[PDB]
Amino acid sequence: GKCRGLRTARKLRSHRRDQKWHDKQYKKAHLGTALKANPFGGASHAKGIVLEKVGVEAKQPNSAIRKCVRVQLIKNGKKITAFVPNDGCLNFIEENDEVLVAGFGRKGHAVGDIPGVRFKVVKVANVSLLALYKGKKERPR
Amino acid sequence: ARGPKKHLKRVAAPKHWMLDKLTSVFAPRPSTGPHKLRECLPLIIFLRNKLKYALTGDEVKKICMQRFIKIDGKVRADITYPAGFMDVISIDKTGENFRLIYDTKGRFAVHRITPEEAKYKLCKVRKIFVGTKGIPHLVTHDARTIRYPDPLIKMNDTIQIDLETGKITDFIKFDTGNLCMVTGGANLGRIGVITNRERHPGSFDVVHVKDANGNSFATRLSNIFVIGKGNKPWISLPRGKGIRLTIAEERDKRLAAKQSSG
Amino acid sequence: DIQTERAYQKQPTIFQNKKRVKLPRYYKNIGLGFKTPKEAIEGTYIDKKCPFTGNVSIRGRILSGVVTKMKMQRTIVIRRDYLHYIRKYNRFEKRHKNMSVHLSPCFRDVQIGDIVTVGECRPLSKTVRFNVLKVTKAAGTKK
Amino acid sequence: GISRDNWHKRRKTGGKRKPYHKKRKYELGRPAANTKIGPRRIHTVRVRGGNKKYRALRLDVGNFSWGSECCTRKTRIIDVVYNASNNELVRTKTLVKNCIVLIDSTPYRQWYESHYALPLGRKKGAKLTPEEEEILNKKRSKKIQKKYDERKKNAKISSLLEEQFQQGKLLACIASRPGQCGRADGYVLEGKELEFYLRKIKARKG
Amino acid sequence: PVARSWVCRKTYVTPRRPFEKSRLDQELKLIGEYGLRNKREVWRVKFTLAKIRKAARELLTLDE
RNA sequence: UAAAGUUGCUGCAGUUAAAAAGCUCGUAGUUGGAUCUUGGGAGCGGCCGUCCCCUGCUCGGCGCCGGCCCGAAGCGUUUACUUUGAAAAAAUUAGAGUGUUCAAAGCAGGCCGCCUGGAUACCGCAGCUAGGAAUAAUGGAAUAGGACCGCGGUUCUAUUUUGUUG
RNA sequence: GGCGGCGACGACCCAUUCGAACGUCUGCCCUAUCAACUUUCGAUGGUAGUCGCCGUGCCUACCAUGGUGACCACGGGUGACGGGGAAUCAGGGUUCGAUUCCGGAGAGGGAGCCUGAGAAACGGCUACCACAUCCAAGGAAGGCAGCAGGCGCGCAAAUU
RNA sequence: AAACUGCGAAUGGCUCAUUAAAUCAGUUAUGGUUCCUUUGGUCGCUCGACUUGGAUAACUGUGGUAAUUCU
Repeated sequence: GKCRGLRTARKLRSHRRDQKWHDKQYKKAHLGTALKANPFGGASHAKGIVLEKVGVEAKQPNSAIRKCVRVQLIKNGKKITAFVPNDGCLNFIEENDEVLVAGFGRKGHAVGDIPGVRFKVVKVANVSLLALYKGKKERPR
Repeated sequence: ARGPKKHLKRVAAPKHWMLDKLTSVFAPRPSTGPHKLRECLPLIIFLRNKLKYALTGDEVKKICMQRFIKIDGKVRADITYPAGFMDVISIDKTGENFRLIYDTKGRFAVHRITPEEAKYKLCKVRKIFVGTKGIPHLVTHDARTIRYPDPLIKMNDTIQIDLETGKITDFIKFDTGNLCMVTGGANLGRIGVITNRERHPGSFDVVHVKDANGNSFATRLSNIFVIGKGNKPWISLPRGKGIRLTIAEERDKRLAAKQSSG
Repeated sequence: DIQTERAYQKQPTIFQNKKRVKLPRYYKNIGLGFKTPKEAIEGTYIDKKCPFTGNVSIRGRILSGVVTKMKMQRTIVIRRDYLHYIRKYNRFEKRHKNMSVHLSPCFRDVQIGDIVTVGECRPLSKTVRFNVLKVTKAAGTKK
Repeated sequence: GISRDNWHKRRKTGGKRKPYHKKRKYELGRPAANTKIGPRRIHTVRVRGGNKKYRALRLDVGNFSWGSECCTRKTRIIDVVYNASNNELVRTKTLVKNCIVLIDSTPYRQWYESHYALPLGRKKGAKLTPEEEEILNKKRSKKIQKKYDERKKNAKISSLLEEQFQQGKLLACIASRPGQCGRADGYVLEGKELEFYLRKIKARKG
Repeated sequence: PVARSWVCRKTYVTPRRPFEKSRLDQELKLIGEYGLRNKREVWRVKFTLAKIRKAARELLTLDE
């Protein structure tokens, strides 16, 4: 600290209180802007309906076409590019199918190659995309 | 709540009942009566937890409705009747008589008294009142409105009533050097001679009490009861004698008694 | 001099219309070793909310403060300064609670800055719960 | 209904309160009695604790006290003259505590004329024609006429009451709450009180 | 408002660094030597010691 | 949540990495120089260490020929600070005891009817209480309406007192 | 014919118990892109009433011009019921506490009242607003934020 | 059995919408109040019929409405 007075408790406290809004992590989690703006509306997961399948160009140096899905959510109706994770799993997704979407890892931030893609696809039509990939469950048809 | 509460939660029950955690959601809520909710011990808890004559609270209903239990000279048939300090429980068909005296810990203990001792009990007075035609009135710690008492009896004196008639026989006056059972706070169950009164206009008067091993301690005058003139008590005392051996000395005596016995 | 209200002002206890051939004044000791002043006994004022010559009993808390305003009639605003301990920043902060307190007109000579003792009682008004018991005059101010 | 609540209204600071609970029962107002002068109509009201409370709505008599020589009698209330609280509770003749009412004098005049045996009121010139209290002024024994004489020595009444007893109507101060207890009891104004309230009735008059 | 306990504690603590070669060495030594079945079994004996040890150090701050 | 001494009271930074107002004044806020009790009397242990002491004015008991020695209630700067005491629901946490077969738990149990347990600690601040008086605030007597002295007077007044009744 | 034991029930009032209510001191998160607010539809006082179980601008009438504020009033926000507590934690702290104990509040939204010691009760009543059920079309009945259970909502939660 | 009378139905349970000196916590007060119940008092304290009055419910019996814990 800088004021070491014995009666400086409101100066020391009110200063910290004021300067704590220059912390980015705090301001995010203590304003209503980051939460009202969040597509998931402050949830871990969210279900939405697949409307088209998109091929996103990898940022650069590594140049592949990442098979994401444009998803309209149920709760808000907001539109989301959600990455289909594992190898050749865009075959398991058709149009107008409910997908459970999760975050990618970096808490509302683009992860590696994929630009402007913050989310991944977990389940397709109440069947886990791992079980489809491994072939432990088959798609309900 | 928008009226009086009729249940007591097992957890919210006072600690000095020593009710377990796991048997029931509810504790026996003491019926209204002479003693306070958190200063009494219901008949049910005396009859099935302390003495274990019952197993359940339906057994205690069967015991008490045979009219075999007689608290301070009159038969009650309420399982949640508040039996409190200095009360005499006479279980007559067993031929037994119990006084509710505080052990060295804050609980009431199983203190067996002789049928002669069980005929009188000692009562701290709460206030002196002058009734509707110059009639002097006492009010004891167990709500006995005793009218035409001895004029020397003042508040914080104790009076020896005979159960059968409900009339005063003797009385200890609140003076220094008199024995004192502490009936409230951290010192609940201590016995010692009153060595000092410390007056506080408005606030609560505190009373220093020397013990039978020179262990002097203070107490709020509200939480004090005189049990004999000088050094001789007017009741029989439980083992420990309200002297309060420390936890180091308790460990020593418990360990000495276990190892020596076998 | 007095009795400027539409109703008649008098002490309720003392009776002043006994047949003849100076009115007697009710007072009391307040308790807690606080001396009833001379101006309460010898004076001619009439205040139902005086703790010496009124229908109010001092019980519970005795506090003090510094008289800061005297613009309300028969009542004053005192100011209680204290130090609240924030334990994070192992320090105090200066904090104050100003309370409206009734000022008995037996205390004729009271100036702002005088350290007044006050006694808890029944609520006299919406915001008043305290009567003045004694006034100790400010540091110096003998003139 | 009409509430007696401390929460509906601003703080010291002038900050409005948000109410946290709806109107409780015990936070109760009942409409004002506004009791009048007429044939005795008192309505019992149940209050908190199953206790009773008597709303007088009309009330024409009261147990008033003449405190000088400590006598009190049931006397007819005839007119409300002055109310210190509201000036418009005189026109609408509403009995409340600390009202200034005219009452009958004849119970006190009867007591005085029977206890002191001296003609009080009674405008000078006239006589008593029934000859009842004319005989109650005279015809005593030896030692009891001496008792009335020893009493008569210090039997002076004030010229203010002498005037009011002459008109047949005393000024009384209501001490009971007729809204609450259902009674219109009080005391008779004397000395500084009477001089004060006669000055206030005179100032209101013009 | 049920008449149950809910009171329960963990008996182990997972270590901060999950892949310390020297820790994996010494704990598998303890398991093989005293014939245990998992690392939780060493971690709980370590936690019983740390409780005893924490209690003992708390007493050493107090005067004789 | 820790890691984050990357919100910094402990405890961070601000020449050049992000950062000292263009400069000065200034009211709250915050922080404020030094200075006002010290040397001893007495004893124990082997010159040193712990211990006892540096205010007065109704009723009593170690008593003595109205006083002295002693105790009790009261009066005796204000706090802050510290130390003690009173008081503060349980459950939770710490923790005592106790082989639920171990353990988490539980509050039980243990002896060839009896013997026991159901402890104890902690419970920030604020309020109550009694030591201490360094440290920090604060007070006085400076046109002397200053003390402590005994005196001269005045006004109101418990009533102890004139065999009882003015 | 007179006189009597042991109870049950009821009862004015007092005390006691169970409380409840209104007050005392102290303590709460973010916000100044909220700095002045409160006040003749009470704001702070005084006097006298009304009402109330009582104390009090609680409410009248009449006076007074007060009351609160950079020591952060007033206004706004809260994914705010509060506390005991919980998670992490060397020492400090940070975060959480809808949740079994205590206290508070509400029964779809406001409002009003009956009875009673205790209610502004909703497994009481009366309206209005909202939604909705039987109907022979005249009417009648409703309140699962009780236990199950259904729909909806959802990432998210069990047996009519 | 039913019905009248008395008592209970104001506790318990559920939820967290409201609520930021409010609620709540420690702390006091009630000498400023109310209190069924319980406990103990009081219950020939007043100076003036060896048991009174007539309703109503269950019951019995006629019914009405599509319908109600309607009457």
